[PDB]
Amino acid sequence: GCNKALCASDVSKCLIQELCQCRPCSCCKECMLCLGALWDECCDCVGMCN
Amino acid sequence: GCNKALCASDVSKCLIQELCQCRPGCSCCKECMLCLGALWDECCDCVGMC
Amino acid sequence: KARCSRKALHVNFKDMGWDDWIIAPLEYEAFHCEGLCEFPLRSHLEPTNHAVIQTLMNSMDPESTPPTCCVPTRLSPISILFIDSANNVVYKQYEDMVVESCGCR
Amino acid sequence: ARCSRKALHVNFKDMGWDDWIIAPLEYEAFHCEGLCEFPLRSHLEPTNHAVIQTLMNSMDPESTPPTCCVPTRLSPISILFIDSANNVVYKQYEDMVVESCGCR
Ligand SMILES: [Ca+2]
Ligand SMILES: [Ca+2]
Ligand SMILES: [Ca+2]
Repeated sequence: GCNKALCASDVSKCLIQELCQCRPCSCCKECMLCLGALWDECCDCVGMCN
Repeated sequence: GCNKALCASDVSKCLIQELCQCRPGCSCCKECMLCLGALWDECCDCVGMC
Repeated sequence: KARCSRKALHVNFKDMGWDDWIIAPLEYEAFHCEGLCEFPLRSHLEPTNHAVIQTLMNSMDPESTPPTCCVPTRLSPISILFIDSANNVVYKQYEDMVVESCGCR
Repeated sequence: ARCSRKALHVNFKDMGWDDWIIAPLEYEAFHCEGLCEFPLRSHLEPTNHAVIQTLMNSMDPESTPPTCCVPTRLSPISILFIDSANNVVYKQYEDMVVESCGCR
């Protein structure tokens, strides 16, 4: 699932940077770099879980 | 001054036709009155042309 | 309450009182946008950076900041045969008549 | 009361972005809020679709919902931040400040 309280700040950080906006894939890896440790807990927020 | 129930149909008719969209600061002030016709008196206030 | 999505909207011209100047078509599907615009805003639709930030603030304190709104982001035209104000018969293509995609703004 | 632009102060620390945004620490983004009922003022630049929906909403609000007050024009602002690769970047972000509102 997508924890809104835990992922809201950092997920939005990657969106305004024009990342995590592709669909599965090209940007699937630059997106994971931006989320960092929160990749496991926030992949579902952008559907990049593979 | 603008009867919404009486002017809704005819006013919208002239808007989608791209009429009554100029400002009196005038060009379309006359083409707008032609589209409203008899409802000009009862609907001029709806477009600020009086 | 589903999220922002495109929903049906049947437009009947006679019901609107436009049957006295629109010859054809007398009705068409225009669709409309309605739904919740809360985090996460789906990223594949490319929402504006402002909508992204506003949604974040709305998620931080919805009591203080309102959310973005579900509106049409891409509209297509339709052709209409009508009688203009000068009693001339015109076949024109009207722009921004049908909704093709929705998005939060 | 109707669709209009109102103030909206964006403070990055309040959002938890103080750990990667260096400057500015805050800026005014504004927001759009208000009613979208007939007559839609023509300066809002409403789409022909919005015009029709507003009319139908005025005839029978039970069956057709009204249009919504959203930004129609936006301007950018420059930001100095640290990307995910620890690089320092001074970039101009688009669609950051609201300049005009309109019903759509
Ligand atoms: Ca982890
Ligand atoms: Ca009529
Ligand atoms: Ca943080």
